[PDB]
Amino acid sequence: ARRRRAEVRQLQPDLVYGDVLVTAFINKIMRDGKKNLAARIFYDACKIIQEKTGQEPLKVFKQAVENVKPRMEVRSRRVGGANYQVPMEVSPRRQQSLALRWLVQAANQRPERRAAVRIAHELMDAAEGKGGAVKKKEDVERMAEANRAYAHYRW
Amino acid sequence: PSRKAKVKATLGEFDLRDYRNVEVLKRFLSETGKILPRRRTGLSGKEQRILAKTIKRARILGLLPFTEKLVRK
Amino acid sequence: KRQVASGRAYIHASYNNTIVTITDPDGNPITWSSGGVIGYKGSRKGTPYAAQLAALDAAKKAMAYGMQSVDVIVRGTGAGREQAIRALQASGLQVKSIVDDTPVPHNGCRPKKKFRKAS
RNA sequence: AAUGCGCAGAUACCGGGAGGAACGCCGAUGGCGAAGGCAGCCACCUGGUCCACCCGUGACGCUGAGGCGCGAAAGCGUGGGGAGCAAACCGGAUUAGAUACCCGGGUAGUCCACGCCCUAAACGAUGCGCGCUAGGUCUCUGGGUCUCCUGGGGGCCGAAGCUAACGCGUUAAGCGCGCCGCCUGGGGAGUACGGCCGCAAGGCUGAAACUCAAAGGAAUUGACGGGGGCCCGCACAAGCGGUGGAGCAUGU
Ligand SMILES: [Mg+2]
Ligand SMILES: [Mg+2]
Ligand SMILES: [Mg+2]
Ligand SMILES: [Mg+2]
Ligand SMILES: [Mg+2]
Ligand SMILES: [Mg+2]
Ligand SMILES: [Mg+2]
Ligand SMILES: [Mg+2]
Ligand SMILES: [Mg+2]
Ligand SMILES: [Mg+2]
Ligand SMILES: [Mg+2]
Ligand SMILES: [Mg+2]
Ligand SMILES: [Mg+2]
Ligand SMILES: [Mg+2]
Ligand SMILES: [Mg+2]
Ligand SMILES: [Mg+2]
Ligand SMILES: [Mg+2]
Ligand SMILES: [Mg+2]
Ligand SMILES: [Mg+2]
Ligand SMILES: [Mg+2]
Ligand SMILES: [Mg+2]
Ligand SMILES: [Mg+2]
Ligand SMILES: [Mg+2]
Ligand SMILES: [Mg+2]
Ligand SMILES: [Mg+2]
Ligand SMILES: [Mg+2]
Ligand SMILES: [Mg+2]
Ligand SMILES: [Mg+2]
Ligand SMILES: [Mg+2]
Ligand SMILES: [Mg+2]
Ligand SMILES: [Mg+2]
Ligand SMILES: [Mg+2]
Ligand SMILES: [Mg+2]
Ligand SMILES: [Mg+2]
Ligand SMILES: [Mg+2]
Ligand SMILES: [Mg+2]
Ligand SMILES: [Mg+2]
Ligand SMILES: [Mg+2]
Ligand SMILES: [Mg+2]
Repeated sequence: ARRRRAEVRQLQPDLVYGDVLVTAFINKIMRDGKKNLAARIFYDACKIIQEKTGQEPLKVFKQAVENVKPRMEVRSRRVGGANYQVPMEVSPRRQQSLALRWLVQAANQRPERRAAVRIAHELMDAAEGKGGAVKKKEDVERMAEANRAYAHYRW
Repeated sequence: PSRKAKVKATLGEFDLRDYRNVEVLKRFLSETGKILPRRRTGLSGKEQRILAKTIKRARILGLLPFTEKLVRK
Repeated sequence: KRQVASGRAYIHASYNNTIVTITDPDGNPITWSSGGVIGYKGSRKGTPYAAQLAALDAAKKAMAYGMQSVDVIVRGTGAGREQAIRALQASGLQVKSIVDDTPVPHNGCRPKKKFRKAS
């Protein structure tokens, strides 16, 4: 983006929850253009979020995304010295992306064999406060407020 | 731009050589003891030269400060 | 356990560290603090965050001599100067008045080379 | 960062004392001086200068080889002083190396008196004096009828004009006259020799053999800068997927 501030694209809502976040998730879950079996996963995951919990899946998926969104992160900075890890705020746009990406990645670390299950358990575990996704978020924010000394480079 | 209240104005019939007229002299220092510039005294090239010598004398008598302390920050 | 209530805060600002001394109304220190006292080491003691803690630490330490009211006397050119004040204010301690008292010669001692370049 | 200082209690803060050096603001776009150079305040002793009056003298003028005196800093001698700062030096870092830049120390010195030294980018790189040749404008300092006139000084822009150009232009680098100093291609070389001066360091004065075909001024177009400003590109950043590891294909 050297010229224009570059706008975000508007993913068409889900076919089953009529939601935008759920397309976003489904898109991050998808690889090699196989969108059919990315949705075939997220939904299989959704059946599992109920037959393991009295809660409705959308409310849980949304609930867990919020628990993974990072209020602070560092991004490095070259100064009149070297690399300084400046603690930055995190835009609501970037928290979206970071959360979702982290959720899939965390999910695919898991030892469960079916994909839907891994997504399911990560989606659940993250709602209930725990799980690898959240750990690389409570972690991220821990590097901020540790480099707090360099907050005075707020950009 | 670069102009508020001028000091030659706020007063009237004074002697610039009177090094005892503290009540008049002191109008010419900042909040700190610092002697104000011409752009604020409003004195002419000369008047200022004579007042600075006057203020200096009045500092040695202990009537005017040499330096004071800023009070906001 | 002296009990004082009213006292003075001397912020000593510098491009290298920040040191906050709290004293009684005569000027004798009740307590002090600085970037090094809050366990920082090198360049980070000049950092204004440090200065915030350094003031907050020095506060609390004195807020247990029953201080409440402080006259602030800033005395340095450096970074973390105003932030040391910010910290002092936000510590409940009533700041009764802030004064800059940075000492300056009427041109007197030949400065270190580092600090003169063109005199 | 580390030498370093700190539990023999530093740093920070308050009170008292000692000392040495410099004089913030005013203060600069300013003033004074022949130049070097001159800045807290008071007094004394001294130098130059500018205005008005149009009073006195009556060409008593200008320049000036040599002479004499002055002459930043550093340096030297004798004595004193010594806060801060600091060649040399002693350490710590940095680096390929680091006899450096950065950091902690630190002697001479920087200070004062007296006596030397006599140099400089001692620069406006512009000898002094006098006359003449549009103006505008800002400023310092006098005087008169004080919206304005009239001196002396400091800047800027500009008439004519000058200049290789840059630029100069009533504070000439214009137009003239007087007098002094100096130049005559680069190197060798401010060197050698001699002389004069100096306590010394050194200073003045100042060549030749030899060697080169340039050395050099200003300006033009570019290119370049680890110079500025402005701006692009999957250039970086944000992101997805890779190569680099394996086996094989293929080119080298
Ligand atoms: Mg030790
Ligand atoms: Mg002990
Ligand atoms: Mg001390
Ligand atoms: Mg003391
Ligand atoms: Mg002593
Ligand atoms: Mg002059
Ligand atoms: Mg000069
Ligand atoms: Mg006189
Ligand atoms: Mg007559
Ligand atoms: Mg006659
Ligand atoms: Mg003469
Ligand atoms: Mg001399
Ligand atoms: Mg000397
Ligand atoms: Mg000596
Ligand atoms: Mg001696
Ligand atoms: Mg001695
Ligand atoms: Mg040193
Ligand atoms: Mg030193
Ligand atoms: Mg002498
Ligand atoms: Mg001479
Ligand atoms: Mg002439
Ligand atoms: Mg007048
Ligand atoms: Mg004039
Ligand atoms: Mg002058
Ligand atoms: Mg012309
Ligand atoms: Mg000519
Ligand atoms: Mg021309
Ligand atoms: Mg001109
Ligand atoms: Mg000559
Ligand atoms: Mg020849
Ligand atoms: Mg020659
Ligand atoms: Mg020589
Ligand atoms: Mg000789
Ligand atoms: Mg001899
Ligand atoms: Mg040239
Ligand atoms: Mg260029
Ligand atoms: Mg990239
Ligand atoms: Mg391979
Ligand atoms: Mg071949």
